[PDB]
Amino acid sequence: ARSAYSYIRDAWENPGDGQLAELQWQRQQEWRNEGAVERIERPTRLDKARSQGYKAKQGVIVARVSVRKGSARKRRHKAGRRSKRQGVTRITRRKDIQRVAEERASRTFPNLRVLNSYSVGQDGRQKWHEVILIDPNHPAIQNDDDLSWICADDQADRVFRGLTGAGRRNRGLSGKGKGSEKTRPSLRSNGGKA
Amino acid sequence: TGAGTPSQGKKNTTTHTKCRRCGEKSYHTKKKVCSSCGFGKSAKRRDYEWQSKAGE
Amino acid sequence: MQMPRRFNTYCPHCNEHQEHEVEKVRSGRQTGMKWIDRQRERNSGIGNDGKFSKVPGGDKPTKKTDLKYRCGECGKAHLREGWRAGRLEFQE
Amino acid sequence: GRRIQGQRRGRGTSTFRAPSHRYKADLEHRKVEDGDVIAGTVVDIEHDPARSAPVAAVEFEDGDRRLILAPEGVGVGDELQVGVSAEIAPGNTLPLAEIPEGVPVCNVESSPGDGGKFARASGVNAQLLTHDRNVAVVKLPSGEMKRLDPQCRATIGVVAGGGRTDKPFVKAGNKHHKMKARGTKWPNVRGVAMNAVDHPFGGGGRQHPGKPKSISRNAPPGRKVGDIASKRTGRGG
RNA sequence: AAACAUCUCAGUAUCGGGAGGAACAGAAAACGCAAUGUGAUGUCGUUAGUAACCGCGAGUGAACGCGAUACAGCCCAAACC
RNA sequence: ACUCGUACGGUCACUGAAUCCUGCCCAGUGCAGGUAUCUGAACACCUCGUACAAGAGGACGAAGGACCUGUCAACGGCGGG
RNA sequence: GCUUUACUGCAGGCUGUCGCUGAGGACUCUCACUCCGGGAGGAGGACACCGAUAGCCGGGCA
Ligand SMILES: [Cl-]
Ligand SMILES: [Cl-]
Ligand SMILES: [Cl-]
Ligand SMILES: [Cl-]
Ligand SMILES: [K+]
Ligand SMILES: [Mg+2]
Ligand SMILES: [Mg+2]
Ligand SMILES: [Mg+2]
Ligand SMILES: [Mg+2]
Ligand SMILES: [Mg+2]
Ligand SMILES: [Mg+2]
Ligand SMILES: [Mg+2]
Ligand SMILES: [Mg+2]
Ligand SMILES: [Mg+2]
Ligand SMILES: [Mg+2]
Ligand SMILES: [Mg+2]
Ligand SMILES: [Mg+2]
Ligand SMILES: [Mg+2]
Ligand SMILES: [Mg+2]
Ligand SMILES: [Mg+2]
Ligand code: NA
Ligand code: NA
Ligand code: NA
Ligand code: NA
Ligand code: NA
Ligand code: NA
Ligand code: NA
Ligand code: NA
Ligand code: NA
Ligand code: NA
Ligand code: NA
Repeated sequence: ARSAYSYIRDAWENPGDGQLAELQWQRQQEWRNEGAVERIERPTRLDKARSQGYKAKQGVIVARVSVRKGSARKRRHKAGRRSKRQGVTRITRRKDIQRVAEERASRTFPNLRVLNSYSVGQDGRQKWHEVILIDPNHPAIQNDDDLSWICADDQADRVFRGLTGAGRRNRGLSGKGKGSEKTRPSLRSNGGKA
Repeated sequence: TGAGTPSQGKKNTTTHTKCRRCGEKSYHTKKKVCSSCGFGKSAKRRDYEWQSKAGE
Repeated sequence: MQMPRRFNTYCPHCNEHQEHEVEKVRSGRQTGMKWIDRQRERNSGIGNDGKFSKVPGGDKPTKKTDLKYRCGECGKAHLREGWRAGRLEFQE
Repeated sequence: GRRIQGQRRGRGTSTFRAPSHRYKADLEHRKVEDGDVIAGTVVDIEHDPARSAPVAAVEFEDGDRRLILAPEGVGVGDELQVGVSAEIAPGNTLPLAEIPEGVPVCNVESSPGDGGKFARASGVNAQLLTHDRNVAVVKLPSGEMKRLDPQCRATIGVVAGGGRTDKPFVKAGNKHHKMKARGTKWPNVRGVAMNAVDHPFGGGGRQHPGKPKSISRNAPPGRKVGDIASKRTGRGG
């Protein structure tokens, strides 16, 4: 039959209805007084967490990250700029809020590397995402077949190179077909046209 | 009072001194920041891509 | 000038001379689904948009005759060349 | 066009900032747990560089020594009280509700606890007109009828130093000295004397504003000069 | 673009952050010579200045496929313990 | 920032000591106030249409404007017959 | 470089609408959210703030 996890996963399909909504309205209050990068002891979304790589092991860390809601906090051009490049309000970044979160976090925990991330709500002026990090210098993980690879040197500061899962999704590398002409194998080797 | 010859006479204030880090006389002792190596402002040696031509 | 409502002229459809009714071409509505109507929403953005920022030009001192010549038997119409007429009023 | 002078102020550079380091203290009321027991003695009378008005030095029972806004008629040796059950004597600070109607009051709280806000400058005063369990209507020096929470504390009496405005400065020298002890740029060059580039009223072959002086509330900073959202001008009529 | 606002220069110059000896990508919710067909991803040659875009102006400009190089395939999550 | 500030203030402008005075014009322009009716976008609401969508139409209608008032120590004006 | 009732824009101000956002064309309330308070609590209250959109103005700026 259905696992206990499948309940949590279903509840989160509509975070505005039922018990979860009654929960969000509560926590969020306590969440708004909390700092930007806070280390929590256990995943809010246990299912998603596990389904992303989570494990109750030594060297596996989770954390919530709050970011201001909005569009390009872009300063207006000071020198001569033609009508088209005269934007400040409308234009938005080419990097999604979730990815910004992953970085603020990886930085906060220098030595740790980023496994994955996931949304955990949002109100009228901020969005929250939890982050799974791993300590690639801890024998538990160096010995764990299922996470071992994250220790590889060429995995260091991966979130910053866009190597996340949320990264490749942002880079337009989902479909192996139509549309990916300008994105595979990388944006820079395609002249940045996506 | 000209900005020229006559205003050269007051110039006896010290500014850029021997930077401890890079070894240049570019350590502004009033700012305690080097104009060359950036010591005092950045942990990373100040370096810009325009100190040379574009394709170089 | 004046111009009769119905007169016997040649129609390029049935291939002969019959009675032709003269009516003024009335403007048909735009769907807003054409290609130029999808490009307007596409090419337009921050600042200047090129051709989409061009407002209506102007008027000539006298317009040509925009008409339709509908025949009586078959019911089909035919467009003919226009002449510069300041005003065109039909007789009956 | 360069930024107008009003925009430079917003940065808060030295030229515009107030000489805080030179100032004495923020005159706020005393926070009492309750009881009204709090009472002190007027030790001295000083001059506050920040308001050009006088100020009274006071020493309470519990050891507290703090300078307070000195109303008119307070002298060295006198006694003041702070609280709900305080006596209705000039200077004694207490909530509006306890104060009898028709009595001149100063240093009124805009919200209870803030420590005063209204009626603070040279020789001014508010006026307590009405009472209620809910409201307390005060007449601020500008004549406005301010509706207040009767729980807001306020000092009885008029602010000292009354009549300062009465005598003219007489000379630029004296104004200069007043301004130096404030965060204001002085003197002032009329915008019509500046160049075209430096202010909307600038330039021209003579000194006159090309635009009409009155201006809309909605106007962006950089253009918001002259008669702002004037409901009218002149005196005639 | 013989002016110039879309467009072009150009995702170029410059800036911020970061990895390795190489990086990145990668074992199809793919292709759609439509098929009884191909079978991870780079890269080279070609397709092709073709299709597509564009005050349809100046100009911008791929893919599938073929021919080659090198080839390689895997692991969790959950069900059940 | 102003602000350790609170209308006897601080902001924004014009005129530029004292003395005698500072006329008439609100039409236009500007600012401010009101406005039956008129104009006035988008969402939602209706009909139409499409098995969905594009799209046609209806109703309601904010600020703004029309319209009226105020105002020149507000821009400015103070003639011809 | 400067100007404006030159062309096209942009900040910015005003305004409707969407979300934040809850309880019973006008209204009550408190739980979000706001502010004051050292605290207990006080004031405001689904408004304000902020994100999106739409119309008006818009040489302050390009
Ligand atoms: Cl990382
Ligand atoms: Cl006709
Ligand atoms: Cl003054
Ligand atoms: Cl094939
Ligand atoms: K250009
Ligand atoms: Mg535009
Ligand atoms: Mg203060
Ligand atoms: Mg005066
Ligand atoms: Mg000053
Ligand atoms: Mg002056
Ligand atoms: Mg001059
Ligand atoms: Mg100007
Ligand atoms: Mg003059
Ligand atoms: Mg003048
Ligand atoms: Mg590559
Ligand atoms: Mg051309
Ligand atoms: Mg291009
Ligand atoms: Mg293809
Ligand atoms: Mg506060
Ligand atoms: Mg200009
Ligand atoms: Na890291
Ligand atoms: Na693209
Ligand atoms: Na497009
Ligand atoms: Na002028
Ligand atoms: Na040219
Ligand atoms: Na030119
Ligand atoms: Na073939
Ligand atoms: Na074009
Ligand atoms: Na007038
Ligand atoms: Na008027
Ligand atoms: Na110039």
